[PDB]
Amino acid sequence: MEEKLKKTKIIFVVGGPGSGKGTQCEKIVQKYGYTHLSTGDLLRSEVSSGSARGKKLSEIMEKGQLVPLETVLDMLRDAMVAKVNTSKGFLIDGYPREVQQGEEFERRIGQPTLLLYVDAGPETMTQRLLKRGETSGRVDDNEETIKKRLETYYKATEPVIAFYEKRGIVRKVNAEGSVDSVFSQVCTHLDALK
Repeated sequence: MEEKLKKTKIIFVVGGPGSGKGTQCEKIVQKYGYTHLSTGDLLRSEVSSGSARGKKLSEIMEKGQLVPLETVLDMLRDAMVAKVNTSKGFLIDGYPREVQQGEEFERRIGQPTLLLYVDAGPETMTQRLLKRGETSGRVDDNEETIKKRLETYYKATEPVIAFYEKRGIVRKVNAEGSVDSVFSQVCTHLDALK
């Protein structure tokens, strides 16, 4: 598992809803053949049971809502051991935004070798993201909450990223919307991902 990781690279890409990490983080494993780890399927294995867990998390992974490290980093490790044997690098998509969720990760998955932080504007993203409520149902369906919320995770994120800055592995990307523009930064990180 980690034994291979000590020499192998790993990527946990973080970001927000409507940012565009789900696009970039995929085409990477699809076009580059890089190993793919999604919290969607990683956690999926759990929800499959159909228990109260599959009731709550199953959707949390759909809308990309708050995922609990308990089920996230746990199945991620299970999903990690999958190819470390021949996997030179992993691509995780939809990673938490707080160290509380980061602490155990390094305990199950391994160590921070690379992280892609897909960033999105406050108002810009707020347009394609928050307005989603009309077709789904955002937090409060109003940019105000968007604001009061923007700082909730931003704070919780400062330490996470920071701790990853320690290893100089974090790699932020400007994805305030279209995946095309952001494709310019994320790519530069996939070339140096080593």
